[PDB]
Amino acid sequence: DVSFRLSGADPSSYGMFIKDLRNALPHTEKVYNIPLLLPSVSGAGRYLLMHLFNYDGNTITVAVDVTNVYIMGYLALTTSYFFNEPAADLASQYVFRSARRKITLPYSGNYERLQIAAGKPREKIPIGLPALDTAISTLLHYDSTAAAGALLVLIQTTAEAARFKYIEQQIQERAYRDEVPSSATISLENSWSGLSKQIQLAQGNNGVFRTPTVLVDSKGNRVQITNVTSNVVTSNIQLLLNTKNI
Ligand SMILES: C[n+]1cn([C@@H]2O[C@H](COP(=O)(O)OP(=O)(O)OP(=O)(O)O)[C@@H](O)[C@H]2O)c2nc(N)[nH]c(=O)c21
Ligand SMILES: *[C@@H]1O[C@H](CO)[C@@H](O[C@@H]2O[C@H](CO)[C@@H](O)[C@H](O)[C@H]2NC(C)=O)[C@H](O)[C@H]1NC(C)=O
Repeated sequence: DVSFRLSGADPSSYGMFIKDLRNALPHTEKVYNIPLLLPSVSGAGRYLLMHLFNYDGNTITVAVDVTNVYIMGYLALTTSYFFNEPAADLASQYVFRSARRKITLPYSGNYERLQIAAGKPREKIPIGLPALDTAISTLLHYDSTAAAGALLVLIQTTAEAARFKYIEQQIQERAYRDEVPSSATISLENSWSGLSKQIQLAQGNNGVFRTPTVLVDSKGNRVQITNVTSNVVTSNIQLLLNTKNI
């Protein structure tokens, strides 16, 4: 398991958490020096449990699929909650078995669905460590509307930070003050699958992407990523989604 405590949290302890999260995702191979998540994992080993504690020390446990860093559901006291998708219902067979009741959320785990349920795109939703404390608090008591926004915060401050060093740094900058994600943050989130696939297809194309990936950079400018010498590949991305799962 991995854990993160918002009480006493600073850029450094958040960093350790993101490192611990990445370290808990298995790989047998690295591709252009980037860990390649597994094609699949059988049984309960498929799910990582993240123990998150808010400022007051209350806690939720979040179930994460180690092949794709997708959050499947979470446990709040004696109730488990799962996204309304076959993958999460499959996860429910393995995690939080001991919960008193299991609630299926009235949405699946994707950004579009969650933004509809929350009432705002994530461009407008502040993220940061304080926002993560708010999200943990919100998830402790069922409210499907509030939970959508909380889960949008949670996914970004965990899974997305694990996937991109830039995103991890963005959250570290927001350790004491939330701010809506940069356009580069949104762009990277949106391109993870695409990037993961082009990096793998470059393996036998001399490091050249079969298809250029369009991104917004740190200055908020639109750049074209065409090969593995790009800083997005050499410095930023930390985990690759396996092409088997694309
Ligand atoms: C398809 N899918 C993706 N995710 C993750 O939840 C977030 C919202 O899901 P998404 O499908 O909107 O992701 P996105 O468009 O960013 O696609 P990607 O670049 O290929 O990852 C994603 O960004 C992933 O973090 C998903 N999470 C869950 N729980 N279930 C899913 O079916 C699922
Ligand atoms: C490989 O990617 C690099 C970028 O990392 C490309 O070089 C960039 O492209 C043009 C000049 O050709 C400039 O706009 C950028 O400043 C360049 N970046 C750097 C870091 O030099 C390069 O063209 C790509 N190679 C191929 C074959 O597509």
